[PDB]
Amino acid sequence: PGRRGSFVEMVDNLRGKSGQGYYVEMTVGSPPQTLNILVDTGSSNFAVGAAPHPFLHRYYQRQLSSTYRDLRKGVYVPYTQGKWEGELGTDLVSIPHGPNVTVRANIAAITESDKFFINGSNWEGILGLAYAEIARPDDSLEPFFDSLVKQTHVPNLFSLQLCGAGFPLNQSEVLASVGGSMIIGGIDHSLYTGSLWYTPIRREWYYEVIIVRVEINGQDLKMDCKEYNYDKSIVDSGTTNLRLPKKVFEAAVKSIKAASSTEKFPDGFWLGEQLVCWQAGTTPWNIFPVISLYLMGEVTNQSFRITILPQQYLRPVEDVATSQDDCYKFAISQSSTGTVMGAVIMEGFYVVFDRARKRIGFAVSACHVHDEFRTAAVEGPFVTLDMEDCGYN
Ligand SMILES: CC[C@H](C)Nc1cc(C(=O)N[C@@H](Cc2ccccc2)[C@H](O)[C@H]2CCCN2)cc(S(C)(=O)=O)n1
Repeated sequence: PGRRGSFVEMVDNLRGKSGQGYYVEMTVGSPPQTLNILVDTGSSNFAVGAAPHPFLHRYYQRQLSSTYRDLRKGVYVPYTQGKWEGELGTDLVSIPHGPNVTVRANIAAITESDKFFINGSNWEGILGLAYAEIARPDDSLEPFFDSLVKQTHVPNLFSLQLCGAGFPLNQSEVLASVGGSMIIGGIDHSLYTGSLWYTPIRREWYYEVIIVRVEINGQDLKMDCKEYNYDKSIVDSGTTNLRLPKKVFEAAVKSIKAASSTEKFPDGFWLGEQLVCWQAGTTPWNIFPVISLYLMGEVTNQSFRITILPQQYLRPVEDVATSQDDCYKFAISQSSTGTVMGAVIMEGFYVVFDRARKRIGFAVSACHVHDEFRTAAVEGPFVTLDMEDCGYN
């Protein structure tokens, strides 16, 4: 049967890109103050710029909102890159291209920050969509999505389609382009092809999952599966790269280098620091391998796999001389805090955060970048034993 899209109001409500973030328009306060907010499934605080900053064109003005409530408490939030400090409060919030509801939510008014805001990113705040366990200052600060579900009839689920262009976008092109969809309270069947396969959410803090096998061009990386989830594996729209635990990163890059060995790349490229360029239209996608991550299934002893292409893990960037060449950075990097399935991997898939059923669904995205010979894939089932042992304690 033909797939129908039943959430037209929310389709195409995101803008942005993997390197700077995907954001949604929101309003806060009375009268409403419009702000662009980065969608982050890897944190749990809703926070907005609330004081002048060289990189902000607008910010939340609490003194102009008649519905503002002061919680008289400070908050500090550190991330992998950047940190900020602010003042807690509550106010009415709406999502113009979202459900037609207004809710009262906790808002951290950012007063000081370091390496958080990004010049020309067009966003002024962050929407932490994960669970209260990781909220700052503590788990008593109800996150936005928990408030939304508690105060309305919106189902306890959201889904994300992050759309990478496959080429660089400047600030003006980002403003004029659709970056994807955040469907609040449902699944839009126009956003994916094939079937949705679900992995259990291991624990409700981050969106934690369990990886049970890793392949590079079908070749098993052959590590003990606990290594892939050391000390956790999470799905994170607020991180650019696919981040892997140090030992896994070292094995994966050795395997990716071996598969792409018909061309030699500098160490700076593999460390994700240096771009590489090819003459216009000549990027040799076929020399780079596909990467498959097998995820624990919902059925006992069953797994499924998601497969990404180099069009996902090679992030388009502009040249140092803005030439006609096609340039990229390697968007796989090391981590000391476990695996992070970041925006570059999410760009291949439609991802369903089914909080109600404690599971995350993946399907091939209708907007993923590919070539005439290969596409991203979500396939299953595979018989996989002792998958619970892949989880790190
Ligand atoms: C998608 C666009 C953002 C700007 N790119 C990022 C953000 C972070 C980060 O700390 N994300 C934060 C959120 C954030 C967004 C924008 C700016 C700063 C931080 C997120 O909450 C993480 C922290 C730990 C678990 N989830 C890390 C990386 S990395 C390591 O790939 O270089 N890339």
